[PDB]
Amino acid sequence: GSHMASMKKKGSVVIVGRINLSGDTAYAQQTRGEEGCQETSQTGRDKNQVEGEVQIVSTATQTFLATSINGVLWTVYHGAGTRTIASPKGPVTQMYTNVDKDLVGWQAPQGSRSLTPCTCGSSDLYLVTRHADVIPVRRRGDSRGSLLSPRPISYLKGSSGGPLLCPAGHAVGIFRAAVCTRGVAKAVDFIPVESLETTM
Ligand SMILES: C=C[C@@H]1C[C@]1(NC(=O)[C@@H]1C[C@@H](Oc2nc3cc(OC)ccc3nc2C(C)C)CN1C(=O)[C@@H](NC(=O)OC1CCCC1)C(C)(C)C)C(=O)NS(=O)(=O)C1(C)CC1
Ligand SMILES: [Zn+2]
Repeated sequence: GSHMASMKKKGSVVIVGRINLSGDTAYAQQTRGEEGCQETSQTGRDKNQVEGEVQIVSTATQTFLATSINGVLWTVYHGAGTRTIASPKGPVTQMYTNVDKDLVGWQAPQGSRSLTPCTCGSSDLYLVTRHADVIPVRRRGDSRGSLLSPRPISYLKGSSGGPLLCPAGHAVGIFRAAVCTRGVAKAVDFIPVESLETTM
């Protein structure tokens, strides 16, 4: 538009829930409903208590995941773009942005817990989805892994930004894209944690 005074501003990414991995059962929790998300996105002011490693996040138009590793909440650029995240004291600007890796990060919210980067060198992985499904994945390259049991793309949609973990619960990567044949996801593409650390 040419009329700057009426140009709009994109809202913040908002934490709307979490994937609870603290006990013996993985489950999704919602911490904010759609209306209060809308308001928090416009203000950038989110006073809700944050817990855990894997957050469910939303914009006005998309919902996906974000994962804390090394004190940074990481997600995908195709979900967040360059947006700020809502925080108790107002919007917080990304500290990392890499469109070429489809990667962004913000300082991790107070109250969150961070995963430890994996140093196991192990290829038996586990993908955690936004529905708290734990999907075994065999690592097949630097940034690829195969689903032991393929699933339709629908099952994975909304889970970008979620973690791949090793058997010890370390972070191996951040889920970025599905490798799809006729709508069935046989494999996943992920940002390796080493790539996160180089970005840092
Ligand atoms: C189903 C869940 C998957 C995790 C998920 N991701 C996607 O859907 C990503 C976003 C787009 O890909 C990208 N867009 C980018 C956009 C950018 O600036 C805008 C910058 C960099 C980008 N880089 C990528 C890829 C190349 C890395 C397309 N796509 C794919 O997975 C596609 N498969 C694919 O391309 O396979 C390629 C070949 C084999 C490997 C790579 C697919 C499956 C055919 C839809 C998901 O859940 N998203 S999401 O939460 O629903 C959401 C939409 C709410 C956020
Ligand atoms: Zn490990």
